[PDB]
Amino acid sequence: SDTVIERHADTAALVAAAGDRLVDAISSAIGERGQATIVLTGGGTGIGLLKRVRERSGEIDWSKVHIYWGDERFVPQDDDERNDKQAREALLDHIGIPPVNVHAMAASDGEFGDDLEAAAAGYAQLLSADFDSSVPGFDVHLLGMGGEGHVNSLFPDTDAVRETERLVVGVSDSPKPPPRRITLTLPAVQNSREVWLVVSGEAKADAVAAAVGGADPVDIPAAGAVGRERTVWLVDEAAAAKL
Ligand SMILES: [Cl-]
Ligand SMILES: [Cl-]
Ligand SMILES: [Cu+2]
Ligand SMILES: [Cu+2]
Ligand SMILES: [Cu+2]
Ligand SMILES: [Cu+2]
Ligand SMILES: [Cu+2]
Ligand SMILES: [Cu+2]
Ligand SMILES: [Cu+2]
Ligand SMILES: [Cu+2]
Ligand SMILES: [Cu+2]
Ligand SMILES: [Cu+2]
Ligand SMILES: [Cu+2]
Ligand SMILES: [Cu+2]
Ligand SMILES: [Cu+2]
Ligand SMILES: [Cu+2]
Ligand SMILES: [Cu+]
Repeated sequence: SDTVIERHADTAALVAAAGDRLVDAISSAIGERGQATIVLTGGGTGIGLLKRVRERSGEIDWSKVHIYWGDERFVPQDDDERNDKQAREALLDHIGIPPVNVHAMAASDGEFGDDLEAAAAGYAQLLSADFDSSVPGFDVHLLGMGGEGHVNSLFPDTDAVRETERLVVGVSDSPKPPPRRITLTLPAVQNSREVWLVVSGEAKADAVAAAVGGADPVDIPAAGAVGRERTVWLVDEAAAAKL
């Protein structure tokens, strides 16, 4: 699998570039296969790039695009900490995507109640359904990365990042609030044609260098975030400073 690193000046430049790249990737996938399956992420740059996509959203036939999430905060549906809510405000509420093409992870006041394990297994069955229909399962899985290398809600040195069988798990004790999350696991992330890590800032530079260096994914979860066709690091100068 090829690896691409593309370094831009600063956060604003990075987010603009990443949004442009995503519009191009979605168009390319629709051209080749008649549809596109994309996995969204949260965090500042993950949501910021979606705002840029919104600027060019007329270039895409959204009836042909399917949306998943790599992780989600297991909190009430209307909570500001929700990744799906933030994505809807940034992009999804502004485009002609059919609601049934959008596959949000469950909320804690949703159909599974506050049962985290059931909610994770619910999304896993949905991915099994996607994975029964397409190979690889995803065209592009977007990711942010924390300073310690975490991606989705897979934190270093945890049973979640160690998971090799299940596609989705619950995390009940995230070291970063909120404590409860639903997350795709590395086997699910790795069933993407491309995995894109969008990373800004000095505090991320050590983890970028360790992940690109080919670290063990348990120690640096981002090192296991690898696409079947390519892995793309979209970074700014500050985050690239140890390459
Ligand atoms: Cl609000
Ligand atoms: Cl339980
Ligand atoms: Cu640039
Ligand atoms: Cu600037
Ligand atoms: Cu472009
Ligand atoms: Cu409420
Ligand atoms: Cu809140
Ligand atoms: Cu809040
Ligand atoms: Cu708002
Ligand atoms: Cu709008
Ligand atoms: Cu359901
Ligand atoms: Cu349970
Ligand atoms: Cu995270
Ligand atoms: Cu254990
Ligand atoms: Cu350092
Ligand atoms: Cu410079
Ligand atoms: Cu869908």
